[PDB]
Amino acid sequence: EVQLVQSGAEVKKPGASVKVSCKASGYTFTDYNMDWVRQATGQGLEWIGDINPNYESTGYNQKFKGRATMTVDKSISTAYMELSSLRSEDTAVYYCAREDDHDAFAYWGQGTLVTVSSASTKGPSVFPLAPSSKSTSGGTAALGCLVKDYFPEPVTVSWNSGALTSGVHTFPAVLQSSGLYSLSSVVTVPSSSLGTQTYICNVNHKPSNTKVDKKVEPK
Amino acid sequence: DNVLTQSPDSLAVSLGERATISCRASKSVRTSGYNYMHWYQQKPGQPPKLLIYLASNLKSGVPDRFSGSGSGTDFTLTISSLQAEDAATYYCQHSRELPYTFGQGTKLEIKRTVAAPSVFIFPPSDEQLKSGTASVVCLLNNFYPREAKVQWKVDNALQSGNSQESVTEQDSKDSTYSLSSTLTLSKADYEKHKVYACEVTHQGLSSPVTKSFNRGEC
Amino acid sequence: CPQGLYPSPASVCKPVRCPAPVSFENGIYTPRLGSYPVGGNVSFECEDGFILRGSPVRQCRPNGMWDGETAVCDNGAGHCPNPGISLGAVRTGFRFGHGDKVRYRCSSNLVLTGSSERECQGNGVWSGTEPICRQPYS
Amino acid sequence: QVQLQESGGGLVQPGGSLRLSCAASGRTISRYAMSWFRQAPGKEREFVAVARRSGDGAFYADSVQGRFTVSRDDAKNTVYLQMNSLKPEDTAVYYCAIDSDTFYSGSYDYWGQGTQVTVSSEHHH
Ligand SMILES: *[C@@H]1O[C@H](CO[C@@H]2O[C@@H](C)[C@@H](O)[C@@H](O)[C@@H]2O)[C@@H](O)[C@H](O)[C@H]1NC(C)=O
Ligand SMILES: [Ca+2]
Ligand SMILES: [Cl-]
Repeated sequence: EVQLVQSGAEVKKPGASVKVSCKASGYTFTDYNMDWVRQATGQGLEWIGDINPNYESTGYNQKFKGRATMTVDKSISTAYMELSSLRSEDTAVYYCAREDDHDAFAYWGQGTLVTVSSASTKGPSVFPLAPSSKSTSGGTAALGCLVKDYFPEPVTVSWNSGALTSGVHTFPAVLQSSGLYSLSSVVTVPSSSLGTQTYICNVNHKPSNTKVDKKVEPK
Repeated sequence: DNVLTQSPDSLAVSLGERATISCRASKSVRTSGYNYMHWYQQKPGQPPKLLIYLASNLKSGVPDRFSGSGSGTDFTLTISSLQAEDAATYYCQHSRELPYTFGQGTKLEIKRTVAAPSVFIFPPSDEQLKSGTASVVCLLNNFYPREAKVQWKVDNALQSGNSQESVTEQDSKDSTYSLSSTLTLSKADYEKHKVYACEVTHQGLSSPVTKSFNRGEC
Repeated sequence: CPQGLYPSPASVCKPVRCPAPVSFENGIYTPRLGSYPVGGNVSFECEDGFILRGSPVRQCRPNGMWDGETAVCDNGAGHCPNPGISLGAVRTGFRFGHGDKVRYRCSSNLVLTGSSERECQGNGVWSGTEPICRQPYS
Repeated sequence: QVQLQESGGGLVQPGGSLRLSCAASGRTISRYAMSWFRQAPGKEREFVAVARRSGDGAFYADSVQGRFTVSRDDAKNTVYLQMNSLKPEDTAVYYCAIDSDTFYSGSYDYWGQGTQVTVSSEHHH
């Protein structure tokens, strides 16, 4: 019944600023501080600071060097976190989190991805990973799609418009030295299906508003 | 600042068995008769979820196979009977002082028997090659435990610095991992060489295995 | 509403909460919450070089008021003692020599009771009384 | 340059129990995983078990799960394989190997010469 709803994903150049919002409902907004925590992807959790809505008084982690500014708008039960002078190391998921009376974070927003990079938004190139004798074992064959050179995260990959789900492995993206992301999605199918059944990977990159369907067939 | 160190960094536990995770704070979190240490669970795609508050108190709606103990600088989280839904990363956190800080996380996975990887390889597509780049992909499917080494060879010369790899999370059905390694070359370098190979090492293999192709069918 | 709750209208019955510190100079307090439940405790600690005067542990009572005396971390280098900041209040003035003054105001929607202004008298004492921020209810 | 030596092989009946040991010299093995493999005649070498560093767990092949137990005595620079509920198909030369990779990728660079385990009724009365 308590809910914390955050604003959507952001993409920023180094030096810019970002302001994330956190709408609270289901409790008396002024009973509790609102806290902010971030998590770099794959890494641990780091507390940023808090704000008391009664006073608009704040506390911050010294490590952010005054770059973080927290505010509230009590009339709409919303807290804001502004982080300025952004660097690539500020790429992270940012959470608003609310204490209970034990000072534990009992309630969490869904998270907001902030990507900080000199790269610009770009949709992927999609290439087939064709099945062959080199991807066959027993009566099964692996095939896939290579989803290369997109920015920012995330991409979604489906197979046969979602009609194929068993045996799919979609790998985490890797960040290339170009600053663009790449990932692969693979699926294992019966070798006997490759002549009759079409296999199509559906790639959706909402940040660039790109959709790419690629038919993967044997060489 | 208080530094929280969790151990182990990761552990594999069989379903139904006890799992114990430790958290050691560099400074005591005990004041006023309470231990200000809390524990959280996190799964991919989701925020952390509070499980245990003030070291030993179960949050409402958390199953009672979870428990916490300890005082001062020493704490433990125990799952008395591990279930498949308990595979996750667990974090401790103190609320003794500012800055609030978290442990580094302990990844709890489901233990199974060892399985060596099935190794597959994919040449670059003709479409990609037109654009001036060649990606060669080596796939290790359905192996356990997670640790593996992939080495690329081009015409039997070991490569370095031109590959990247990625690993899936534990499969929900057979509790295995899969891994992709991608070798990136220029078109010109790809067309200068014949044999592309990925050599795979894993604790379930007595010797490394090599999967390779010869550019252009053979 | 019964004891320890206040009505949302003038008359749902919401729980009373005691005010958090707006700030606590040269020390900390634990747990650090936006507001405190009835029966809850807040414990104060001072940085190095400071004296903790007042009550180091205070309990939130059912009428929204803390028991004990206002905690303060006072280094002691002043003609008068550090007057502290009553929980709920803001204080302007960071000098405690003879003649220096401090003014108080209740933040949020709390009701101020006591002396809004005090002066450091010659005998090492503050003028008037200490302000106390009451909840609007009760 | 690590030297490994297995011992404990012998003739055991079906359903019986046997404990192998593998002693290391020339290096302290406490930092390294130690694995057992086996090879029956006419078959390829099969993984049996691995004892990672103390606290990092032991892992087993399907064929021996529940019946075999690997353990280590870091003070003695020795690892052990306790075998129960033995079957004729467990007959093999048993080998220990050290994983040189402290990150556990299975870089098995040093091996013992092996010890024979024969599961048979032929020499039990
Ligand atoms: C708040 O404190 C009340 C007084 O108890 C004394 O102070 C606390 C901080 C402890 O030191 C305790 O051992 C002392 O006797 C308690 O009666 C009351 O239950 C406390 N409320 C809590 C702990 O939620
Ligand atoms: Ca708090
Ligand atoms: Cl162990």
